[PDB]
Amino acid sequence: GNFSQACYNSAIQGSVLTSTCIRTNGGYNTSSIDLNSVIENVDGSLKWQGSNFIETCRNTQLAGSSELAAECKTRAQQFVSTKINLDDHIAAIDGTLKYEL
Ligand SMILES: OC[C@H]1O[C@H](O[C@H]2[C@@H](O)[C@H](O)[C@@H](CO)O[C@@H]2O)[C@@H](O)[C@@H](O)[C@@H]1O
Repeated sequence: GNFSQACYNSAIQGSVLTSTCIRTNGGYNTSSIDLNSVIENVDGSLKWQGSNFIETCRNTQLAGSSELAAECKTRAQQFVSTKINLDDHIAAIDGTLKYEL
């Protein structure tokens, strides 16, 4: 992971992370990744190893350089605040954001 060390000007809109990442040729590239493919809302908490959090969460934000923050519904249908460190699994490879397992 650790995209945040390779990238800057990052933003979250909905479930999409955008960022500008360094390229090996000396330049940079702007890219994006849909975090909804790789993050699950598990009883109100954002977790890896699943998908589709955006269906039952609201008010997504980037906190600091790498934290996804949101408000997500529990199984009992009430909202809690939750966060996950995108640096756990989101990497930058030659200027492009990629998920790494
Ligand atoms: O319904 C879509 C939802 O399914 C799964 O989440 C379950 C649970 O973890 C949630 O707390 C409640 C919230 O209503 O929904 C399900 O019971 C996950 O795959 C989740 O990412 C997805 O949004």
